[PDB]
Amino acid sequence: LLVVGPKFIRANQEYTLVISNFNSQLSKVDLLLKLELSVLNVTKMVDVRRNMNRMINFNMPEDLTAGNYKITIDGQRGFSFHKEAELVYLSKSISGLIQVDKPVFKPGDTVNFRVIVLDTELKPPARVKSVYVTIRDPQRNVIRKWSTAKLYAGVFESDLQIAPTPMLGVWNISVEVEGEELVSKTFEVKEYVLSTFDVQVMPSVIPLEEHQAVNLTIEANYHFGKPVQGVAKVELYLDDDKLKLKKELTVYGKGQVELRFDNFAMDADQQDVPVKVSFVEQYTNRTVVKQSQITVYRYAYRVELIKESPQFRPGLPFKCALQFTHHDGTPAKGISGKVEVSDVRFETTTTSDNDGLIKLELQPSEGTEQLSIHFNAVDGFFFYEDVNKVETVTDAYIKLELKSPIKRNKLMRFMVTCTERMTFFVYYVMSKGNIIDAGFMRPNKQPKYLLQLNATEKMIPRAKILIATVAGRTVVYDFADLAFQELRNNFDLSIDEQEIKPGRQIELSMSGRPGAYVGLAAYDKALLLFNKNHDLFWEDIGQVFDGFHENEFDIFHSLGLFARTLDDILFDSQESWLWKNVSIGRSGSRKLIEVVPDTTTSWYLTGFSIDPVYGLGIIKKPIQFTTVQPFYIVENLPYSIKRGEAVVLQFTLFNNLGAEYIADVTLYNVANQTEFVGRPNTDLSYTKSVSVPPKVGVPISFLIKARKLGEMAVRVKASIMLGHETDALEKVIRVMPESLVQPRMDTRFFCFDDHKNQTFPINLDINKKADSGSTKIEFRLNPNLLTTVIKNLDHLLGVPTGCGEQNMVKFVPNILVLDYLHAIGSKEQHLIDKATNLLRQGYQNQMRYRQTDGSFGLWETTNGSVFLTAFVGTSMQTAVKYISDIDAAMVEKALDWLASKQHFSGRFDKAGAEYHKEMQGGLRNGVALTSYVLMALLENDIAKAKHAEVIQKGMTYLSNQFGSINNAYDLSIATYAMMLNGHTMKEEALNKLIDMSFIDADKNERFWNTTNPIETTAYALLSFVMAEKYTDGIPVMNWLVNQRYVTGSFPSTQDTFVGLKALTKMAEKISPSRNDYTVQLKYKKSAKYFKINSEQIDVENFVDIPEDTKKLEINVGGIGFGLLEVVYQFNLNLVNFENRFQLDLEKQNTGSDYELRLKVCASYIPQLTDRRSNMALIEVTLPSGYVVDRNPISEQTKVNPIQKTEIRYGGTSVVLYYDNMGSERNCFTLTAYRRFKVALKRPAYVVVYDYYNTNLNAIKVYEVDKQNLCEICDEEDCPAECG
Ligand SMILES: *[C@@H]1O[C@H](CO)[C@@H](O[C@@H]2O[C@H](CO)[C@@H](O)[C@H](O)[C@H]2NC(C)=O)[C@H](O)[C@H]1NC(C)=O
Ligand SMILES: *[C@@H]1O[C@H](CO)[C@@H](O)[C@H](O)[C@H]1NC(C)=O
Ligand SMILES: *[C@@H]1O[C@H](CO)[C@@H](O)[C@H](O)[C@H]1NC(C)=O
Ligand SMILES: *[C@@H]1O[C@H](CO)[C@@H](O)[C@H](O)[C@H]1NC(C)=O
Ligand code: NA
Ligand code: NA
Ligand code: NA
Repeated sequence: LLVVGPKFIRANQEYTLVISNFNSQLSKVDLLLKLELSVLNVTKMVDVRRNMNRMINFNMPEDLTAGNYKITIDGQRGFSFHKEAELVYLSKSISGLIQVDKPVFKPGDTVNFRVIVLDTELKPPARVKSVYVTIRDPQRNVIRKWSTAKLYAGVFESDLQIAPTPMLGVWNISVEVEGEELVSKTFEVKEYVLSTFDVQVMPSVIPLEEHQAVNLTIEANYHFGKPVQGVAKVELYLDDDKLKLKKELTVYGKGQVELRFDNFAMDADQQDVPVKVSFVEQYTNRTVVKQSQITVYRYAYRVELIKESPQFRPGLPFKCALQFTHHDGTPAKGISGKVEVSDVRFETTTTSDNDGLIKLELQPSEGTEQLSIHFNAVDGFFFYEDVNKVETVTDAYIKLELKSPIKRNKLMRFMVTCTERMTFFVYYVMSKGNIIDAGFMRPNKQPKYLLQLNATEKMIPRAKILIATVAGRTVVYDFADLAFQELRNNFDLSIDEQEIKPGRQIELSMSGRPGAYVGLAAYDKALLLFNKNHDLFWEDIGQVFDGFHENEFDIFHSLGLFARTLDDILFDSQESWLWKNVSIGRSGSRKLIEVVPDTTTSWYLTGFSIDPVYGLGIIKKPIQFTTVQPFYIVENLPYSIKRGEAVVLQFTLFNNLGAEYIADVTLYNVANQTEFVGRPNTDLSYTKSVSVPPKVGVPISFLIKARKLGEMAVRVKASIMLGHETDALEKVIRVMPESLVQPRMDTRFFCFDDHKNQTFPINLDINKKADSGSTKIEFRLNPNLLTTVIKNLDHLLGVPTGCGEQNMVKFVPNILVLDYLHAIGSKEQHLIDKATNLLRQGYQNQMRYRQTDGSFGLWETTNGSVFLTAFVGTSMQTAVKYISDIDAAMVEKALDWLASKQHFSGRFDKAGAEYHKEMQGGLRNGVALTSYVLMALLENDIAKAKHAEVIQKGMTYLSNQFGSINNAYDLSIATYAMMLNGHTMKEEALNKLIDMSFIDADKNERFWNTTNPIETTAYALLSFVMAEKYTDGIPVMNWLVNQRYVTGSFPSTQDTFVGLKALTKMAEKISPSRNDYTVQLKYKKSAKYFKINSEQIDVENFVDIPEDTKKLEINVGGIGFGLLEVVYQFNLNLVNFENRFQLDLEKQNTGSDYELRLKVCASYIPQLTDRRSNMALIEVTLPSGYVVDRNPISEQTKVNPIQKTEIRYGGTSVVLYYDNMGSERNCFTLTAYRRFKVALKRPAYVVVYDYYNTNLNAIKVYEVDKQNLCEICDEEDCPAECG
């Protein structure tokens, strides 16, 4: 008995079981058919006659939920039979696919993805108009939602920008239909900081015994792609002889090495020789070891026998071919020899054809027992394989062959061929996972049978057909697709039959259905290599085109069904390129034309098509080709250097042509930036030549000095055959001063209602110590507080910001900008877009600090902070105005956490580490923090409404504490909260705050002198604004405006958030409707003129560079608002200093000139009640040419752990973060390597400072063993004073 039914069950589809009775004992067989959570309970007493099959239909009830489903077939009466099958229920009629342009992404880049939705017919579902797609990070935060993502021909396409500092790990693209997951796909985001490199070792030509040698390509690269320089020790082991061949060579990224054998004579046609390569990186001595087995071959080709079927049929023709291939898998053409099969007296002397085949049609007589296929070539090569005859028990097969094409209402014709003379065989045809038709066929003891079937409409547009019989005591089958070509998407993609060449263009040719959507994608196998262990898109898409998917291929599994039979019967057995979508257009074809990227790599090109009617069309296999750059140059530069330092700029050349060529490398002196040591400053370029053999990196370098601070352009051109082949690069080195220059900005504003003339004099000479070189100074006119801010929105501070609080510079300022230019109703679209986009990036970024709590902490993982949770939570709520990507539930969770932290009395205490003493401290009854939390909730209407209880209790607390609030910081916040709340005590609170204010009468300044004067003065200004005290507010603004950092922000984080809010609020209310003024800048002997006449000025520069002068005169005349700024760029000497910190450095003895181990110890100097600092950072600066490795920090003290290590400026600077410091000694050791040759180097330094009060800091200088200029140069450019 043979029982075949579908394996998958649906809500309405008729389930058709087929039972075939080929048993010749009885005349009929009787069967019980149980089909059974307890939702289905259908049974049928069924009769099946001999030499026939029955088809039993089952109506599936509409209300079928998920559960456990079974089918049971029991032989009733005098016939034992028990068979059983698991039946998988399917909820949906549709299937989903996600295509991602890359498997791994880096911090910078964009994820592009497409969501494919096809129904059972493999076409866009008519019902499904849109989908729900959500992307979340490695910790499941929702970063991007598309609630209603429209399908266009079944496809939805979109992208996500990855943040500069994103969550590393596995991200999830999730697709949902009607609130149920249809498809999920992951992708990785990884860091390039994998400074470890990988070594490749492969033969450069395939080794033949006759060569008596092995030629090897050794290749060493970092993951990003840059070549590594080192020394490679190559060993090759001959163990039969106890031999060991050794060679060493310097490898500049890529090298060749020939190892010569002695009397090498293999016992077989093949021998594996083990090779070991130790690659020692240049200065670091980082060693990577790579091993492989290298096969030496006697012949340049191999033969295998490819047979039409594993065994032959005694009287019938037998088709096979001798397949010749080279040892790289490619066809080997023109290989000649003599084939002979003596059993049949067959013989032919011929050569392998263009496909590498020698085709054979042999003819065994029934007599013939086996076929001995001999091949002998004059080179001594021989190949023999025996073919045996078919043995019914193990060898029997049945095959299916389509004899006519397949059309709508026509007969389909098949030749069924079996090894056995058939008394029966069975067919089944299934479409959309159900058996549509089946038959019991009775050949009259015949090996061949012409099967004919009418194509029915339920078979349209795609069906398949299974045939099966019993031979011996095993079930043999075959199958075929039934693809109706007239109803198909006949999609095809092809590439022009030529060498595809980097930089040049190529033409893509494609054909299909006129309307059809086409999705294209190309991946380099380098990106596929590292992670092919996960699910490829092309395998997914190609599978769905066919059927279903460990162990071995089960045809029934894949066809969507199960088989069962008698117990004793067996069954037989680095940017994305060509991410384009297009349409096929009028003629049924399109030709897309594209530029091939300038890179050496191998491509995997893919294309699919979906037609709204004809559905899914796919290409057979992916298109493959390689692009090989003839010639290129790779740079290897330090991130930064300093003026006066002699630096070697090292490059490496690569030649991929067939011969050795002299390369000419030119380094340019761009805008007087570059001195070439040993030649005049007037020279604009320097050219050196070097020979470059094929496939061997050769180094080239230039000894230079930098003339100018800033960005040095590194402009190089290289060529080989009189310029028939060139490469160029445009790169950057940062030239820096000795001391981290600390810019001062003096600013004065004017706000003219009526036509006014005013003359502002400015003295400059408060600007020198012992050495200042020559401080450089610039005047700036700005129409708005936000012009420089908006300009600098991504880089507002000159201080690191890697902590939860600090990280809000990438978020809050964007809100300030947006909600200011909304209040003024600005139409400057570019500006709004910019702040909007960065706000989005900032959300992604802030999420790093969300805790399991639902709270926000100072570090990626730490106890939540009530300050931070109030700060972030409310700030995000505000941000819902401008971006839709904010997770509301996530915000609610944060604010609930915050609300639960409140005390019965209404008071808030700190939680987690104390990084900001003045805010978090509980030395003044918790007024600051309580006031802040209330303030933050008060600023947002939605939060106000949803946490009325917290505000009420909070305001009661303040009301109780008011008489004791003696600290201007606390009072300024409490007052502002009261103003927002309209608390009866607001007028009283503000009067008190005013009473504590200070004055500078000479400058018309009002401010508050606390240890954080910017914050408290800013909070006071908000209250002034809220109380409409505009005239008394200008002296306050006068002061604040003048504490601003060069970018328009304030030098620090909270200073910036409160400060800009306050300035911006005050600005909106005091500045005229229109700006119409003239500014005359008079200095020494000159006069510069500026005119501002628009109000919608904002993206406007009015920079100017005063020279080394003493005085300055600014005459303003007209109407409007403006900022008059002077910027100083001091160049103070680099000197040891300490104020309230102790910092000691010591260099440890490494025993290598190329390694620096710097021991750092810092501690705070406690005084009176001030025992610990705020959050403290250490920055370590390196000498020019040094780089830190992967984990540069060791021997950390444990008392007070480093909470964060950040490596920046190409491993040139290391920032370490602490919650705070006291008198404990916080030490660590930093390891760095000398990576670049630099002479006459300037000293480096280490800093420690209190983040929220940078006046408290220490700085210590250090020097590394000074390299000599005479060691640094190559003999050509070594100057006069050397030798
Ligand atoms: C690439 O596919 C996109 C859809 O992902 C096509 O853009 C759509 O074009 C149709 C025109 O019928 C509009 O109704 C949609 O609004 C467009 N969608 C979006 C979001 O752009 C686009 O035409 C395709 N590209 C080409 C040139 O063939
Ligand atoms: C991706 O999303 C779905 C549902 O959210 C889930 O099945 C799957 O586990 C997720 N993948 C990962 C890596 O968490
Ligand atoms: C092995 O390398 C050397 C140096 O390139 C070359 O001359 C020799 O021909 C190579 N062997 C083969 C068989 O290519
Ligand atoms: C690496 O080895 C070289 C050569 O032996 C030596 O000069 C150098 O000191 C070593 N570097 C380190 C980091 O130990
Ligand atoms: Na806190
Ligand atoms: Na001042
Ligand atoms: Na030096």
